[PDB]
Amino acid sequence: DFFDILVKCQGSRLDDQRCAPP
Amino acid sequence: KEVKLLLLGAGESGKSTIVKQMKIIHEDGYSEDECKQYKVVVYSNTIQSIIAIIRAMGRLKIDFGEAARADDARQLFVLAGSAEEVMTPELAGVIKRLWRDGGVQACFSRSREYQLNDSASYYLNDLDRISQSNYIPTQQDVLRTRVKTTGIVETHFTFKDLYFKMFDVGGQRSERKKWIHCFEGVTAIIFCVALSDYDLVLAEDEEMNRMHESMKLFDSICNNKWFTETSIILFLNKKDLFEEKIKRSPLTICYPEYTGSNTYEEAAAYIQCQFEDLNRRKDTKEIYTHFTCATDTKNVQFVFDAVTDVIIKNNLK
Ligand SMILES: Nc1nc2c(ncn2[C@@H]2O[C@H](COP(=O)(O)OP(=O)(O)O)[C@@H](O)[C@H]2O)c(=O)[nH]1
Repeated sequence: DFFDILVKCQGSRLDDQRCAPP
Repeated sequence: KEVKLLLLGAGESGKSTIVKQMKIIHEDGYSEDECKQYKVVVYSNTIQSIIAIIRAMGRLKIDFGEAARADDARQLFVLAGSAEEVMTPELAGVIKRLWRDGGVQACFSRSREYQLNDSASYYLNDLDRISQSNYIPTQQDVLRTRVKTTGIVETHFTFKDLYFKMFDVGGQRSERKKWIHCFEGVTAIIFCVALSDYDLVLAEDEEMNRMHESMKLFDSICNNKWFTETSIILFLNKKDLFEEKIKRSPLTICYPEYTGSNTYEEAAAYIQCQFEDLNRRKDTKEIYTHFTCATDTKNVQFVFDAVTDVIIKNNLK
């Protein structure tokens, strides 16, 4: 149950406004 | 002895930023070669930010000051890949003119009604400095860089005669092994929270505001029976933005039942109280709270120092 909460709240990281690493 | 530190907390809470900071403080820091490398990244983030504000202007229906600036937008999307290699003075001119517009600033001032990164204004205000052809990024500029992460971020260092391994997990369960080992044998957990997200408008893809999400996550972590022997450290980050915001937007947005005044101090106290109250093992487990600003290298240095001392003292018993 803990892990699905973990992911249910995390990943909303705005991947636009964010570029690829060098 | 070895120390396993684990950074947790929702996206946009400063974890990667904390890591970069660690690289600056206890390691050599970022050299001129690397600083040179991050240039393109800086340009990119700047552009993506201003673009994001522009697209945001749409959904809210926000008209420009002088209509002419509209043309720049059209040009912008074309020149968006022109920096993929150095900013054209034409392009930098565009960005300058746009950021100068009052309506754009009204949208930026209304950035709670959408999703704008917190490294925007930093890059946009210091435009003249970075739009020079001979520009080399400062360490602080690198700190504010936003890089898409795909895997597990790790950094190790030696400090106060101790061996630290620090892990930022992110979200990719594309790696389902080692990922879990990041939760194995942890010395202490550092939960990060963006305070400034108290007044954020409820997105259509949310069932509760971001703060209550962070709360629920914390609840799940503290009272998890796997971390009974793990020291819990809370970073109420982005305190600066919180202080600026709290003068205008009430806490009632986030907690309607809040009766206190809207002073930074009293508010922050209410938040800290709210998080700490979730510990359903208050006797056995104590929570180590700090108010951080991950962009302030000095602050992070001090906070981390104090945390380290805490851990040592815990090690002597
Ligand atoms: N002004 C300000 N900006 C911050 C603070 N902490 C983080 N940020 C910015 O917030 C942005 C997102 O933070 P990020 O490192 O991605 O947090 P993460 O999602 O947990 O990894 C970064 O570009 C930082 O520059 C803070 O205390 N003050």
